Amino acid sequence: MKTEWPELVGKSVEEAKKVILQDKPEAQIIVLPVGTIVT
Amino acid sequence: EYRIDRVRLFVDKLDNIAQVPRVG
Repeated sequence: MKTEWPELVGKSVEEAKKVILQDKPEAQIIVLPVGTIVT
Repeated sequence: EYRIDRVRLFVDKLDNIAQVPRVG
Protein backbone atom coordinates (compact mmCIF):
# COMPACT_ATOMS: atom_id res chain seq x y z
CA MET A 1 0.00 0.00 0.00
CA LYS A 2 2.58 2.61 -1.05
CA THR A 3 0.79 5.96 -0.64
CA GLU A 4 3.49 8.15 0.93
CA TRP A 5 6.83 7.22 -0.59
CA PRO A 6 8.36 8.49 2.66
CA GLU A 7 11.36 6.31 2.04
CA LEU A 8 11.61 8.26 -1.22
CA VAL A 9 12.89 11.27 0.73
CA GLY A 10 16.25 12.58 -0.44
CA LYS A 11 15.78 10.34 -3.51
CA SER A 12 15.23 11.54 -7.09
CA VAL A 13 12.35 11.87 -9.58
CA GLU A 14 13.82 8.76 -11.24
CA GLU A 15 12.71 6.30 -8.52
CA ALA A 16 9.82 8.67 -7.69
CA LYS A 17 7.93 8.89 -11.00
CA LYS A 18 9.18 5.31 -11.51
CA VAL A 19 7.62 3.46 -8.55
CA ILE A 20 5.15 6.23 -7.63
CA LEU A 21 3.70 5.73 -11.15
CA GLN A 22 1.62 2.85 -9.73
CA ASP A 23 1.81 1.64 -6.06
CA LYS A 24 -1.77 2.78 -5.36
CA PRO A 25 -4.12 2.23 -8.33
CA GLU A 26 -1.86 3.96 -10.87
CA ALA A 27 -1.23 7.04 -8.72
CA GLN A 28 1.24 9.12 -10.76
CA ILE A 29 3.26 12.16 -9.69
CA ILE A 30 3.88 15.70 -11.02
CA VAL A 31 7.61 16.37 -11.53
CA LEU A 32 8.25 20.12 -11.13
CA PRO A 33 11.14 22.37 -10.10
CA VAL A 34 9.23 23.80 -7.11
CA GLY A 35 8.88 27.31 -8.59
CA THR A 36 5.53 29.04 -7.96
CA ILE A 37 2.16 27.40 -8.70
CA VAL A 38 1.36 28.79 -12.18
CA THR A 39 1.18 32.55 -11.51
CA GLU B 1 -11.26 13.46 -3.45
CA TYR B 2 -10.39 10.07 -5.00
CA ARG B 3 -7.29 8.15 -6.13
CA ILE B 4 -5.92 11.11 -8.11
CA ASP B 5 -2.86 9.96 -10.04
CA ARG B 6 -0.71 13.08 -9.48
CA VAL B 7 1.39 14.50 -6.61
CA ARG B 8 3.30 17.81 -6.34
CA LEU B 9 6.76 16.25 -6.65
CA PHE B 10 8.90 19.34 -6.14
CA VAL B 11 12.61 18.84 -6.90
CA ASP B 12 15.81 20.50 -5.67
CA LYS B 13 18.70 21.85 -7.75
CA LEU B 14 20.06 18.38 -8.62
CA ASP B 15 16.62 16.70 -8.55
CA ASN B 16 16.78 15.66 -4.87
CA ILE B 17 13.22 14.85 -3.74
CA ALA B 18 13.25 17.19 -0.73
CA GLN B 19 9.44 16.88 -0.52
CA VAL B 20 7.58 13.57 -0.05
CA PRO B 21 4.58 12.86 -2.29
CA ARG B 22 1.57 10.90 -0.94
CA VAL B 23 -1.40 10.96 -3.33
CA GLY B 24 -3.63 10.13 -0.33
